[PDB]
Amino acid sequence: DLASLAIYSFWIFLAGLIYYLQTENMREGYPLENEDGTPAANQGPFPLPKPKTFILPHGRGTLTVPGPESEDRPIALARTAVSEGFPHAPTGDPMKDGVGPASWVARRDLPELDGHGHNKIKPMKAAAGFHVSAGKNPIGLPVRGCDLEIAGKVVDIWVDIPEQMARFLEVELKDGSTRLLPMQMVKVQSNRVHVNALSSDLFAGIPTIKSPTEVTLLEEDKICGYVAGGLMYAAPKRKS
Amino acid sequence: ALLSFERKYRVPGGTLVGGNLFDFWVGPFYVGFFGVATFFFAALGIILIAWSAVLQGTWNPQLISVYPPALEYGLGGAPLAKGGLWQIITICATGAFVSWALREVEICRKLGIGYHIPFAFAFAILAYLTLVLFRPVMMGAWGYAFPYGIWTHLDWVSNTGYTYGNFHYNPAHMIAISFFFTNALALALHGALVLSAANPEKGKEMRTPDHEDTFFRDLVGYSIGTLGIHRLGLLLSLSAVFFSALCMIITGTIWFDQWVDWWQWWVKLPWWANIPGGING
Amino acid sequence: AEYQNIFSQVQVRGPADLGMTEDVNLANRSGVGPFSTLLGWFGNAQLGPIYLGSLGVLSLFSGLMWFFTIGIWFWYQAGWNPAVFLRDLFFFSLEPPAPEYGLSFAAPLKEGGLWLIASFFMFVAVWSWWGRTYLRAQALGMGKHTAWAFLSAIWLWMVLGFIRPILMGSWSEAVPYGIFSHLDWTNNFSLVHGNLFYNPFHLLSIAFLYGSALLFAMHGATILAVSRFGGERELEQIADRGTAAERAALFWRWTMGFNATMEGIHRWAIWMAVLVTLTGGIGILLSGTVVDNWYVWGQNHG
Ligand code: BCL
Ligand code: BCL
Ligand code: BCL
Ligand code: BCL
Ligand SMILES: CC[C@H]1c2cc3[nH]c4c(c3C)C(=O)[C@H](C(=O)OC)c4c3nc(cc4[nH]c(cc(n2)[C@@H]1C)c(C(C)=O)c4C)[C@@H](C)[C@@H]3CCC(=O)OC/C=C(\C)CCC[C@H](C)CCC[C@H](C)CCCC(C)C
Ligand SMILES: CC[C@H]1c2cc3[nH]c4c(c3C)C(=O)[C@H](C(=O)OC)c4c3nc(cc4[nH]c(cc(n2)[C@@H]1C)c(C(C)=O)c4C)[C@@H](C)[C@@H]3CCC(=O)OC/C=C(\C)CCC[C@H](C)CCC[C@H](C)CCCC(C)C
Ligand SMILES: COC(C)(C)C(=O)C/C=C(\C)CC/C=C(\C)CC/C=C(\C)CCCC/C(C)=C/CCC(C)CC/C=C(\C)CCC=C(C)C
Ligand SMILES: CCCCCCCCCCCC[N+](C)(C)[O-]
Ligand SMILES: CCCCCCCCCCCC[N+](C)(C)[O-]
Ligand SMILES: CCCCCCCCCCCC[N+](C)(C)[O-]
Ligand SMILES: CCCCCCCCCCCC[N+](C)(C)[O-]
Ligand SMILES: [Fe+3]
Repeated sequence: DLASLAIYSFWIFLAGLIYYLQTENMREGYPLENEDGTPAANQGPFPLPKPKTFILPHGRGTLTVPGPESEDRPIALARTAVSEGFPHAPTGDPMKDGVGPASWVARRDLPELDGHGHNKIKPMKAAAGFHVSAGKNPIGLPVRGCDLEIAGKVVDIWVDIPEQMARFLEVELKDGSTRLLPMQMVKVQSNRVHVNALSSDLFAGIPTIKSPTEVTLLEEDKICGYVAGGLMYAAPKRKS
Repeated sequence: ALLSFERKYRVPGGTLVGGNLFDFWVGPFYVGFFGVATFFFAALGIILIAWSAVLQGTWNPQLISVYPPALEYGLGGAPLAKGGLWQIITICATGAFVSWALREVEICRKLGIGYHIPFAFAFAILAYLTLVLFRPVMMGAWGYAFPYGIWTHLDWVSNTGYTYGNFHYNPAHMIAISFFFTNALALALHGALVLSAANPEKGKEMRTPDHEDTFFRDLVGYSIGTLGIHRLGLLLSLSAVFFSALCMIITGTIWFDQWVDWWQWWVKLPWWANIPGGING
Repeated sequence: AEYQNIFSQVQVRGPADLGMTEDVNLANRSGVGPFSTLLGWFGNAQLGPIYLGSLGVLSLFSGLMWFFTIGIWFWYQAGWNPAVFLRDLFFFSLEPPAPEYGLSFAAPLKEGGLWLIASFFMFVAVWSWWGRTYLRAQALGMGKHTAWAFLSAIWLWMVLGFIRPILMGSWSEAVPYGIFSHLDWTNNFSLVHGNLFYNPFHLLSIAFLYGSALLFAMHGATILAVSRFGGERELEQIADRGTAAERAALFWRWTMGFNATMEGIHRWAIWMAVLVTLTGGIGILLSGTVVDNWYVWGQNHG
């Protein structure tokens, strides 16, 4: 009967769909590698999909995936065991070296652009008509690290312009230069901004941006990577 | 064994228990103390189900059913073959779910990410425990829990719902369904929106999140935004489960009659209770 | 504690965002509505603009007419008394024609005629809304995923109110317009077809509905967990994988042994959800036309 036919066909459709979904989800990160970066012998039962090409919006070119995978950066880790499956220990300072929870990827060293081809993220002072709308304005607040010491003062908010959202606090340090802190990694309080992930002495080490009115994708990855890594690697100094 | 970008994240650290003892991977899988705990609980639970299968005289996955103690046992322990195995398997399952959540926390700590996922998973666990632990304890018997069997557990759903008439009339259940439906709606829209932007018309450039807000604003006059939609899906699906748990914790405890009759409170509000006409006058 | 990014701490507002132009007729966009600080704690504060245009007008108009037709029947059933109206609101029902009328349009207004009228208005509201879904994407040069996905919901609705009543040979088979009445209909539908837990397309439908909550909890949580690395800028992460996308993938690889990409998770998403009403529509359509009694059918498996 038609209902047995239908359910029979459906199971076949579903297996095909899962097969399609799994291979689509292999457009990044494959082939699988050994710990030394050479191709693993066992790739699984799904082969790679035929490549697709995205056309990028502002003369920025295309992306074709799957394609040749490569970290494009040194990775300061070494094996801790003589067989596969164990951790790899930082060979230096994992925060400065950008490994473990402090990792960053080699994204393009250009800012994300909005639909009109303008920089998506800007310091509020350079963003016409933007202002604090609701909530405690953090600008001017002292910034406190997990060691309960003051690391600097908030001098601006970096806003997402098309999405009208706060993305970073710009924080000025004792020596007069500034750093960006991810909004998601700060707690705005009535009399301070509190930064759980970093002790005061780690603020100087936040990666800097090469131009003071824009951030590149590569820069945001280094900053966000570095601050999140403090949760594991400051932790000695953090005192709750 | 590793994704092309994976090695830089496989550093030591983040475990909650045991230091470096279980800090390793088996192929793609992280272990950790709680991987070991979950293996233990899951393996024991599965073995006890297998034993249960042999005591019931079947290997057929569609016949295997593990039943809780009959109502007469109340909340005491029952002989293995008369609900005892269900009791132990339940403890194994709870151990395995909670271990699984705690292993997720270990993975979050290693990766330097927030804890949103195990926190979300904890709602599913609380729904499970409402059905097999909190509801049965409040009602005074393990036998109020559902049996572990593919088909028999649907028997339980059906028998339990009709114990209260048409279960659609449970107001917490209406709220729960609304979140489930709204959630699936939001999932469809979210997957579609992003894909429609990453996969424009043939030969066009990828769209931007600005085109996403634009499309929604054009369509319904409002866009939630790319952060908003993920907050929203998390909230719809956890609310669905929260209200599911709620709709059962109250059923058989504070309300145990035909759910349809609950609605008479509204109909009988004294200011309109007696006006003739309508359906109820 | 650590901030969780469920609500925003600080809201920021700029000039009203009129949106991308592409091939949109700007004459059909309204002005911006009012900014909502309330909504701004969770998502965007901006309301509008909306695109209206001819097709949207037609849709809004017949949608309203659908709702007013039911409404006027409710008032009638209420004896035009406002107190009875609020009291019995969940109990009123605009019911389809009796079986003897078959598929004819010959039933008196009060006996299914008004249900036919309301349904006509509903039918044009939804189909014109679907066209809109398609053209709003077309005008921006986007893919048609929203229209295709919406079609899956429309499939279930069409099966319920139109295709199945037609194959059964009467409008009396369709769903009534009423809060409680449509729930009674649903319970009833299961009873009369030998218990819908034996309809394997209904069972699949449930798996996908649960699976949608599972997946949106997983994905919403994952993206918030990586929002400290810009994770929710999914397009740019698709275009240029960042540490957000890598940490999200690796959370799941380490947990369950496999993972998605920033694009591919959206494929699992659209399909998990769409499959709900796709399998459901099939299960409902087969009921009574091909299978009278699912219990019996399951016994034969056919
Ligand atoms: C699926 C099998 C059954 C069915 C079974 C159930 C069950 C079981 C339940 C519902 C519930 C709902 N159903 Mg029903 N429902 C069916 C088909 C429909 C259709 C349709 C066009 O096909 C509609 C419009 C509704 C409408 C509704 C809503 C009243 C309510 C919440 C739905 C929701 O969250 O949607 C998605 C969410 C959105 C936010 C988008 C849409 C917004 C609004 C809320 C949609 C409702 C509009 C409504 C017609 C206006 C009410 C008028 C007032 C009384 C003035 N159902 C079919 C026939 N439905 C629940 C409920 O609370 O019932 C009381 C419930 O428990
Ligand atoms: C005839 C039956 C009655 C009825 C009676 C009941 C009863 C009885 C119940 C519901 C419940 C629910 N019903 Mg009702 N219901 C009816 C009609 C409906 C209709 C409809 C369209 O008509 C709908 C949409 C619903 C919707 C719902 C949801 C609100 C809720 C189910 C989801 C849930 O709780 O998840 C919660 C999620 C879980 C419990 C999953 C937990 C998973 C755990 C943590 C992990 C598992 C790991 C696993 C072992 C993995 C190992 C293997 C592999 C590695 C994968 N009902 C009819 C009227 N309904 C249930 C509820 O609210 O429960 C709290 C419930 O008990
Ligand atoms: C939630 C409310 C009711 C309930 C009501 C219903 C109804 C109604 C239906 C199901 C259905 C299913 N339910 Mg049930 N179910 C409940 C509690 C549970 C629990 C639990 C530990 O609490 C589990 C594991 C299951 C498991 C299942 C699956 C057998 C089947 C598909 C679910 C799905 O895709 O979900 C979404 C999850 C995913 C997509 C991830 C995949 C999960 C897989 C499929 C789970 C496999 C479980 C395995 C067979 C049992 C454990 C194996 C051990 C290793 C021994 N149910 C409570 C009692 N469930 C459907 C069915 O076909 O039943 C026959 C169906 O129609
Ligand atoms: C006593 C009841 C029977 C039963 C009878 C039925 C019947 C009958 C049906 C379902 C259906 C479903 N049931 Mg069942 N169900 C039972 C037990 C359960 C249980 C459970 C835990 O016990 C669960 C979890 C479910 C779950 C489900 C869903 C997976 C499925 C509905 C999908 C959906 O999204 O519909 C909601 C989505 C829609 C209705 C599409 C809406 C699309 C249109 C275009 C929207 C129009 C909007 C309108 C214009 C208003 C606009 C308002 C304003 C704009 C705001 N059932 C018991 C056995 N169930 C449906 C199905 O597919 O079954 C196979 C169905 O018909
Ligand atoms: C709260 C919102 C929703 C949700 C969220 C959610 N679920 C989650 C997560 C999250 C965030 C995870 O992180 C976690 C995961 O890893 O997903 C891939 C998980 C998960 N949700 C799962 C299933 C699942 N979730 C469900 C529901 C939901 N999950 C909600 C709707 C359902 C439904 C609806 O029925 C199911 C079946 C698993 C895929 C995964 C958890 C895996 C896990 O705990 O593994 C450790 C345990 C084992 C490997 C096996 C233990 C075996 C037992 C000892 C024996 C069996 C006992 C059991 C009671 C038998 C039942 C038999 C049935 C026939 C009834
Ligand atoms: C694929 C599975 C799921 C799904 C998907 C889905 N739905 C969709 C889409 C998609 C992909 C859309 O693109 C489309 C959309 O536009 O979403 C924003 C839609 C949509 N799904 C909708 C509803 C809906 N979907 C449902 C379900 C689902 N949709 C599934 C779970 C349900 C359920 C579960 O019952 C409902 C009720 C609409 C929001 C929207 C389609 C809109 C439409 O067709 O509109 C016609 C226009 C009108 C009806 C105007 C009428 C005005 C009102 C009737 C009057 C106001 C009533 C109000 C309650 C009182 C207050 C108002 C007063 C001022 C009068
Ligand atoms: C305050 O008072 C006023 C009067 C101002 C109001 O406006 C109040 C009004 C109300 C109180 C309105 C309330 C309305 C409801 C309670 C509505 C509830 C509706 C549902 C629960 C609907 C559920 C399901 C509906 C379905 C499945 C409909 C399907 C329909 C179709 C697929 C359309 C089929 C088309 C047909 C039969 C016409 C075909 C004819 C042709 C010529 C094509
Ligand atoms: C309900 C569907 C669940 C999907 C299960 C699919 C498992 C895919 C395994 C992919 C293996 C890839 N690896 C891990 C070889 O890269
Ligand atoms: C210039 C004034 C325009 C007024 C239009 C009012 C906007 C409400 C339309 C939203 C309806 C969406 N639906 C159909 C998804 O609800
Ligand atoms: C695209 C998502 C793939 C996930 C599929 C989940 C399917 C669960 C199996 C349900 C069983 C139904 N039946 C008809 C076998 O009972
Ligand atoms: C419905 C249950 C689905 C279970 C699927 C389990 C997927 C895990 C696969 C991990 C990959 C294995 N290896 C060892 C090939 O990587
Ligand atoms: Fe997403």
